[PDB]
Amino acid sequence: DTKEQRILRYVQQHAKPGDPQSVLEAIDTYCTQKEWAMNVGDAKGQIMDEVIQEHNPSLVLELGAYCGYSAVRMARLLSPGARLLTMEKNPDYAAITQQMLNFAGLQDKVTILIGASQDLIPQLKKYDVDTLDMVFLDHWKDRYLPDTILLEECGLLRKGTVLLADNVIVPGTPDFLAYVRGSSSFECTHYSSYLEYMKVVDGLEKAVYKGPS
Ligand SMILES: [Cl-]
Ligand SMILES: [Cl-]
Ligand code: NA
Repeated sequence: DTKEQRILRYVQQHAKPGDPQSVLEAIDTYCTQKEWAMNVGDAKGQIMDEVIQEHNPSLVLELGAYCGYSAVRMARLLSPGARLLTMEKNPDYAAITQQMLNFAGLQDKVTILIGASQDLIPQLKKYDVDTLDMVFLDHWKDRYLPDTILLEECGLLRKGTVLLADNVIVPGTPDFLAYVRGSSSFECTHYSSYLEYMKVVDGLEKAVYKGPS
């Protein structure tokens, strides 16, 4: 059985149905235990929460999902009428994410889109998306830059749209950080989470779009 299947089984066995906090804790506990991800709730979850609270988005796009942790984390904060779109190419991960949201009682806040972002971002207009208020870029860091370009080119960003990208500790290729920092179209903030230690545990980049030039 896959890691993601085992994460779901553990939630099913230990978390309280319809309780997002219990789901998040159960995922966090099991992953920290297995040394798969260290205290995601403190390293990335709190930054996710504060960005969402700071900008109060009505429409969020999540690019990338694995076991549904991030989708639950975000959907649990959205106000009535606010919605999360979660786009993921791998149907197994999308299926776990769906079941995790069902278990948490958050399925009515989320639309899961299964497919490649190159195919689906240009079709977001068909989901009644004019522009996005926030984008969370997760897991597949080599997609961050090309996905950002596609969002720009499809007119899905407006002045004030917030991009938040996870796991940007080291430069990679394609280099998302160099693009958003270099461009005068994005105002950027870097977050480094150390937890109680001296070494970075997770790094995130917030890039706020200044509007089309
Ligand atoms: Cl905040
Ligand atoms: Cl996830
Ligand atoms: Na910039």
